[PDB]
Amino acid sequence: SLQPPPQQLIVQNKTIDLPAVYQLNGGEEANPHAVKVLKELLSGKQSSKKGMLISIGEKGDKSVRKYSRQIPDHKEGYYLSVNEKEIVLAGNDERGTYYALQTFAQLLKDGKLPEVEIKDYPSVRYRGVVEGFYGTPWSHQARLSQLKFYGKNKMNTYIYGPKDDPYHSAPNWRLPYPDKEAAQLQELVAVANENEVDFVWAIHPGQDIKWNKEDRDLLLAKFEKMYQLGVRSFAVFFDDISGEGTNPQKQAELLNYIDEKFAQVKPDINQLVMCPTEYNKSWSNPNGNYLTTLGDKLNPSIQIMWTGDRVISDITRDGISWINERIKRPAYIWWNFPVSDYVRDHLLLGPVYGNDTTIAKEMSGFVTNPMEHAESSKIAIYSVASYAWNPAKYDTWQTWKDAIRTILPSAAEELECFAMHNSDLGPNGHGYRREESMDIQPAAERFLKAFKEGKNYDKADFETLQYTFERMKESADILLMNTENKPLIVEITPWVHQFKLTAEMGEEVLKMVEGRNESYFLRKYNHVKALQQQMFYIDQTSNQNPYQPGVKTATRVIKPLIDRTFATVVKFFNQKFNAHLDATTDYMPHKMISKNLPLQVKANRVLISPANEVEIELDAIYPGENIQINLEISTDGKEWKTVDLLSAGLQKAPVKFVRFQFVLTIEK
Ligand SMILES: CCCCNC1=N[C@@H]2[C@@H](O)[C@H](O)[C@@H](CO)O[C@@H]2S1
Repeated sequence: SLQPPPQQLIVQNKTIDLPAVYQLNGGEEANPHAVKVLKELLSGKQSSKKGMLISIGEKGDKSVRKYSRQIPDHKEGYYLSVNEKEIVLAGNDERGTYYALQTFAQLLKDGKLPEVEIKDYPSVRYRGVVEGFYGTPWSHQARLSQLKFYGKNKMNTYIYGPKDDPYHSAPNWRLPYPDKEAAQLQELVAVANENEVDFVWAIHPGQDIKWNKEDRDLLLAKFEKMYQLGVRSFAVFFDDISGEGTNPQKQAELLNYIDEKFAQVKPDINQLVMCPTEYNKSWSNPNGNYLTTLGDKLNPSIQIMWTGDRVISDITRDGISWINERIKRPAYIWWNFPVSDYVRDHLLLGPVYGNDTTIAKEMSGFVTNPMEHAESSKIAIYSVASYAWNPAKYDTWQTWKDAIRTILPSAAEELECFAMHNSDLGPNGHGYRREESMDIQPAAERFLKAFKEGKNYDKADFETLQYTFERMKESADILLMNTENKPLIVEITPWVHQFKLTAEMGEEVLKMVEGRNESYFLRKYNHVKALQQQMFYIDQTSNQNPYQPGVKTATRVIKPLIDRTFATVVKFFNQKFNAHLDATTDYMPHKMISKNLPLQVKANRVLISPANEVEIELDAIYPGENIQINLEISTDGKEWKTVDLLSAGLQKAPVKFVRFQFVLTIEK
């Protein structure tokens, strides 16, 4: 499965052996990065004057003058041919030759090659990744791995813009990088060049920029330093800011000044990109004129980025038509998937879909904003690379499977199982959701409806659920020990542990359904409760970021199935035996009475779940920080003390009981 799929392909039912003796034509004049890849593939074979001909070079070179009319006349295009007599690897330009060898490398299976003719080129000019998220920036080693991945998948753009890099954003965008960071960026630029990737260094000055000479000069001086480090593409971001920095005329004047005094003055600057303040249709104000001002004033060679109809959205024909008409040029898409920085307790490992496949001519570029988990993001990155190169032939599911098999060939089926059930975002303020667990959701829905109603569930549905949990356990345990992509496994391990616990819980709940005698049922009930406690422990000790701490997995279909099945069968047990087993589905060490709203623990906070439509007792005495609501305290539940106020400080007073958003913060 060639990825990305080439524009034009003709295969014959004949196989050629990678010649033991070959004659290289054009190795001295072709793209060195391409030649280097080719010599690596021919490492065990000898190069004599006889033997199979191998012609590599760019259009205009002597080596490929024969095939000049076969080479597509598109940037980054190439012509590739293999037959029993000769191999041709001919780019329309140097990057095309490199892309011919990236395809050539996929065709080489077991030392054999298919007899094939290929004419290929990208439908979208700029394709790649923007490290543009909030959270821990990708490590240096992660970024190096990313750049080699991009070259392999014909992504030619990497836009560096981590929101939390202090030399990228306010206020220290004015300061040059220290020497250590600068040397790293220098290495990144070189590795990008060797993999045929434009390294675009972005700056995010909007929150405190002054529209004066001083800050203009500092931004240009910063761009000059980055240029001395090797950077040849630049971006200015005005996203997620307030104040004077949002002025579209001033933004356009600044970008045009950079364009005329820097971008066009250097000999060798490629991309110049900006992000507007109103960067999706819903944030555009029809009472004003922001987008048409940038469209008219900004020099036309400058790119303008866009996320679609909403902050998080997929690109439609009507949507891109809407923006293009206003910015007077094809939008450069910033696609906010798989970025998870607003649902940080979820991994987003599902397929890439939703974007119209017929609108390649309507966009200048297409980049994905990924997760702070770099390796995990390669599933979506690989798929975007395929979509962007050949959208007409974009195959969502086959590309997702191909990505997984490329990233983790030693355990591809196990990663597919995990990713299949780790793709929805859960409820969130952007309203963006993805499908998850589609394969088993019909059997889960049938089983639960029947069980709740007292009707016989279908045996096949019960067995599908049993199979699912068994496979999840297998997949979790195999993934934990996989050593082929250790950085990937480091990233996902907390979710893999939670995933296994979910599967164990689901198995034990199904045995309660199979429930044969009272003592067996009780053992399973006690086991389930302990597993709930273990999932709480992981949720409280892993991924403790300040915004969405913890680890959630299989949230769309499976955890609701298990929670609801457990609650139902415990109700049935209590009815049958006149018992009073607790049917709560998530462990909570603290207690609340009055509401069935569950309490939640997040970091050092104890909170009542908000709802759409009271006494808290903690498991110990803690020093109190504050209580926030949108009021009495005690340590023994007998002697109380009132607190005035919504908000109220506790001043480290001992707290075990509270009585009256509803959140208590305590010291730890
Ligand atoms: C139009 C291109 C700029 C879009 N910029 C965005 N900035 C924020 C990003 O840093 C976040 O990662 C993204 C997802 O939360 O939301 C918005 S989208």
